Order: sequence, then structure tokens, then C-alpha cells
Amino acid sequence: NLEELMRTGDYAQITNMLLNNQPVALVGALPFITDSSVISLVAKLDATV
Amino acid sequence: YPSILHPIDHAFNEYFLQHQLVEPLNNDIIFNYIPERIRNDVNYILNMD
Amino acid sequence: QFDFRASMHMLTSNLTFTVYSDLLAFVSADTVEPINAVAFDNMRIMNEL
Repeated sequence: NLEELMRTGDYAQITNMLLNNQPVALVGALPFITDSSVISLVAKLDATV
Repeated sequence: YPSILHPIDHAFNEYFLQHQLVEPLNNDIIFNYIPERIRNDVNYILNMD
Repeated sequence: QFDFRASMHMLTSNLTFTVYSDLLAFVSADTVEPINAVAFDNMRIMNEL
């Protein structure tokens, strides 16, 4: 839960999951970038954010 | 290193060398240096950056 | 009398190290927003909101 993460400020769990490549779902109202480039998808830019 | 010393001077210098007050320092020592009740308080987020 | 054999010693120490004084300077310390600060019972310190 992103709201709970922002409220508590404890980033241990999310940092551990991101460093260990553990599949997760970050839940919460987020803005997103709409990218229509196929080369961007092949370059796997979505995984770099 | 080689040194030339009177036995009393050697005694003093050897005592200084053998009984230094410095000790290894790591993130664990710093983390334990923080008071425990502050490390368990969820209002404070402590990180080792 | 000066005796070379009784005066020659090998003094031993470390090659190099760095000594630190402020251990808490190595700690990145942050706090939650005071609105969300909680007491020992995990309830908010002030609830009349």
C-alpha cells in the first residue's frame, strides 16, 4: 500500500523487494507516462522507473 | 619497523602500541549506539546511508 | 652501556585507519508527519482532530 508507505515512511520492505527482484504490486493512485514507442518497450524502460 | 630504544622507553612504547583505545567501527556498532527505544519507535525512521 | 642487541626492537602497528567521533552523523534520521505520530500503544498521540 503506497499510502501506508508514505504515511509511515518505512521503506525497508519495498527496498528489500526492489533489490531482490521480488515480484510485487505497488497499490495506490499514481500518475503514469503513456509511451507509444515500440523501441522503448523493447528497451524495457518501464522496468527502470 | 626496526627501532632503537632503551628498555624503559621500549616498555612505554610497547605498552602504547599494545593497548590502543581504538576499536573497529561498523554499521552494526552505530546502529546499536542509537538508544533502543528510539530504534523501536515508529515515529522515527533511521537509515544507514 | 649501550647494547645494540638489547636496544633493537621491531615495533608493530597498523598501516592506516580512520578514527571517527560522531557515530550518529552516520545515521540518516527522519520523522513521520506529526499528524500521524503515535504513542506506545500505536494510537495517535493527539486524537481530537
